[PDB]
Amino acid sequence: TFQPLNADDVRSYLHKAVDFISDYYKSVESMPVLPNVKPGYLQDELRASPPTYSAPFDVTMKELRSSVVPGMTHWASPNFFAFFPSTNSAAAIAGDLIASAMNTVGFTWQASPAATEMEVLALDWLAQMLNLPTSFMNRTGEGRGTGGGVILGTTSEAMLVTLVAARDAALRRSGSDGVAGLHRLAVYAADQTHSTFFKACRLAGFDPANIRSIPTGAETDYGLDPARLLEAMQADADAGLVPTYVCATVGTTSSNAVDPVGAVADVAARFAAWVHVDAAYAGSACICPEFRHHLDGVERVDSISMSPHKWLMTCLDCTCLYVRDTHRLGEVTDLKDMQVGVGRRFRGLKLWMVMRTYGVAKLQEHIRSDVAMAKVFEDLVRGDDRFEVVVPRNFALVCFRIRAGAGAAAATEEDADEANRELMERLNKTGKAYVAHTVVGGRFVLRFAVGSSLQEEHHVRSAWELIKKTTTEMMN
Amino acid sequence: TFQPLNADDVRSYLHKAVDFISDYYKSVESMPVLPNVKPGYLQDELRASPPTYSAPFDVTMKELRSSVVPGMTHWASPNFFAFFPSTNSAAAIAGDLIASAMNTVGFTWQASPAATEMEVLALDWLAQMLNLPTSFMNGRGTGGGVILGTTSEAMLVTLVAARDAALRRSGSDGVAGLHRLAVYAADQTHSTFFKACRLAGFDPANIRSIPTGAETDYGLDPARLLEAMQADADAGLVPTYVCATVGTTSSNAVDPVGAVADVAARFAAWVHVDAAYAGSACICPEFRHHLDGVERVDSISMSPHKWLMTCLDCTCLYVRDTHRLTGSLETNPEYLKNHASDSGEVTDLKDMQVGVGRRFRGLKLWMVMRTYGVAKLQEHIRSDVAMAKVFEDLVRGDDRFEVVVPRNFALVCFRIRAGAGAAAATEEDADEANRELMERLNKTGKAYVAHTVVGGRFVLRFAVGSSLQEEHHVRSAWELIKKTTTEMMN
Ligand SMILES: *Cc1c(COP(=O)(O)O)cnc(C)c1O
Ligand SMILES: *Cc1c(COP(=O)(O)O)cnc(C)c1O
Ligand SMILES: *NCCc1c[nH]c2ccc(O)cc12
Ligand SMILES: [Ca+2]
Ligand SMILES: [Ca+2]
Ligand SMILES: [Ca+2]
Ligand SMILES: [Ca+2]
Repeated sequence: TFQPLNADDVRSYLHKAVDFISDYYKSVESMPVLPNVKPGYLQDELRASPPTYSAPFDVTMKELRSSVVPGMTHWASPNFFAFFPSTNSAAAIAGDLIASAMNTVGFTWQASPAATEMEVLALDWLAQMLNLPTSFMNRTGEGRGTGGGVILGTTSEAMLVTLVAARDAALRRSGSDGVAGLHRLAVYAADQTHSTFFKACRLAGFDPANIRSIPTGAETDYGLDPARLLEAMQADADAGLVPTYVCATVGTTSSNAVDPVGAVADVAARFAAWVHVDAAYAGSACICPEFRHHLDGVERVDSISMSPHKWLMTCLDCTCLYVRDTHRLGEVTDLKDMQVGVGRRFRGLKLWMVMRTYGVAKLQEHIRSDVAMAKVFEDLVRGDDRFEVVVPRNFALVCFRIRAGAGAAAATEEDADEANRELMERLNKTGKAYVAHTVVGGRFVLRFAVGSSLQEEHHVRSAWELIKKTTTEMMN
Repeated sequence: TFQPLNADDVRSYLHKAVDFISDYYKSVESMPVLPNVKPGYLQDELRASPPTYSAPFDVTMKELRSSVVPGMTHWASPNFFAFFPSTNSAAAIAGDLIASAMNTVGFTWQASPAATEMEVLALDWLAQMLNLPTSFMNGRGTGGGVILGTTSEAMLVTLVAARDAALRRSGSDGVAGLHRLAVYAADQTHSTFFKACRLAGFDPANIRSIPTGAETDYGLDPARLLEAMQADADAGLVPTYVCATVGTTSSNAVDPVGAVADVAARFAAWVHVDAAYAGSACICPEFRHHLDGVERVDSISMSPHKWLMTCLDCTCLYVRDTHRLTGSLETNPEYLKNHASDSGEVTDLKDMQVGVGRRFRGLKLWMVMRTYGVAKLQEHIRSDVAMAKVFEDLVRGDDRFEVVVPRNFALVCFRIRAGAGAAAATEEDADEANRELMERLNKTGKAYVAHTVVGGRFVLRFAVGSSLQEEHHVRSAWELIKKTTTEMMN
């Protein structure tokens, strides 16, 4: 007689969750962003073993409020300025809640036609917003495109499955007896490409000796130099190796550098190498015409991925992978075989609800107002000669630091490094900011990632005042 | 001025979503389990392009109700009898909703301490319910766990760790020796395991699918696995990894975990146990013998999103040595560095998976266990098994049918017997009578049944346990099977 989905529990448990969410957003700014807990704190709060008997849902919610929430890093805080913000929206949450309750597994079209078609629809809609060519689309207005997409869990998964497909294609182009020729395949990316990409290369079985990290410098604002890429790919070809795959990044994690997509595709075309564009974060911006030039040349790459669960108001997980001309690998399906796992949840519903409820114009203004807030912060930094902006700001991420010579406590470039680390730790201890760092050209650098969903312009200005106040009392 | 998380919208959108969920559960039994739509219907109804302007959320919900629901296969229906049911609960739905709204990204402990510490706690609690050997749990232990999205990812990361250890110790020159590694699983192993082998770079010629037969109830014969591994070693290949399944997808065969581990230990091969479905039953003492020998395997995975009332995605991976996983999966990018990670006192769970980012999936799993407790979880397993037993004994009492294999859990395999009537004189005729019984059951909309092949024969699966499903739904399904069968005969 125990019914886990009985009508009363479903309504009252979900109403309590909704109440908690409302209160959480209303009060999250009043909490320290970074929690003041040490490793292991939780097992000293909660029971060591699962309970034998049931408890009222109120007990569970009270432990969430008393023991979970205080040990969280509040990504949702308007004062979260770290990594890339996980932007979100009421429609996305609603869509993921409905997907959880229907709880379908879409491993074939027949296993739920609406879920498969909605994911294809969501992908084709976003592709239009990005102005991707018809070669990346499943359905068009009146017919079929020549491409396809799939909604993956992470950008890493997108890299893996396109690495695997390029790997198997190059193994057969080079007359390999199964994987016997795998030790001749080489792969390439700038040194600013995410480290998870080189990990994906090793997971796919590429040889560590043949995984190339191409050095970048400040003379290209740390974007990949196509001449350096050609030099490396030509040297491998002349040495008997097979250039198999190049990853170009639009909007690197560290400093938001941009690889020149068209020029990278031209260089790789000399060797028939697969080209994948990783635009996990900055891809979202490319739904706006003034950012779409960053994807010029996408029509000549093999695949492209971006993550709505960063900068397009869709909660995790939601990474969109697009593949050109899928014939090289009436029915309506996504690229189901280009995932790690056959059967996972219905991720397309929330992406569609975001697009259907808010529309293109509001998504575009969401991007533009984040960029404008980032420009406000950048111009404030540029107005204080104790600081420097270390690279041009391309999107909504600013990299800045206390420069050497800003005070006696920042006399050398190594003293500036420790001053910037000290500033970051002091900001985080206030609870009114979460700032994290990177290293750019050998220098310790603070990142400032604008765009947390509750964040407004006055939050960014207030963070800048706090940075100024903290720096000033550091220089005594 | 556009604020997607404003308080008014957050409250009313979610209240409309809850009202929809309430209606859905109350009405889903009355819908046909399988939809009646053609491929491509959706973009016809919604449009080919996204809208430029905004719309009230009520319109989004109306398009959900009018265009999406009529095209769904209703996994939540009490009359869904295919694959394995995706059991769910109010607590798991509530946990996932809360996790979606907080929307933290727990790649490191520091990125959100509670997200990682509750996942560890939830894994430890489940390990206790399963009575896993303490070597799988975590101050000198090396065992530990990770929640992943899928069994496929769990197979992938353990295959990669096994591969890297085999290449290292067998003197491979980089990956030049990768074509010498071999892996083994019974032919009843889920096809995603063979796909994960191909993803990791194993040679298709070296991926061994061991035949099984009725002699072992289609479980892996350990003598035949030893034969296959010894032959490969004698030929200069390196036996690298063995996958044992407890509760196979097709007929719920169970591999002998202890004996398989003992065979593979002659070659120092990695042993992984896939208990995706049936692992949840092992929280009950009368089923826990199916995991005997697990103390000698390297890894085991199981999915609460099948039979433990936790909505997708939720798959738990346990290993006896996390260092063998993090050795292959860890990264150390500068922008992620923090003092807690440097101290060695935490495991950043990005180092236990393919990706960097990850949802707070521990919350829903902890909420299920915390709210319902072990005894209710146990009774949930037992009462599904008793419903399957009811259906199995009903099949056994009708001479026109056979139960094709012994029933270990809550899946019954059964068949219109050969020689049951005129439309099933020969076995080739039975194969077509069963395909027509299946397709007719599905056309009524009061059932969804899908088939399998057991020993060359067309077999219907009857997978009991959809969360809304009660015993009278199973008895009524049997009555519908008899009725359709009699009409077929004349
Ligand atoms: C966020 C980020 C990633 C992280 O990838 P996941 O596997 O989805 O966590 C990869 N690439 C870039 C450019 C990123 O900004
Ligand atoms: C259902 C099933 C699977 C499916 O794995 P996923 O990748 O999570 O879809 C794997 N193994 C077994 C035994 C199963 O029954
Ligand atoms: N390199 C970490 C930044 C990151 C990684 N994975 C993510 C998912 C979502 C998000 O907002 C940031 C992020
Ligand atoms: Ca048409
Ligand atoms: Ca904003
Ligand atoms: Ca470490
Ligand atoms: Ca039940």
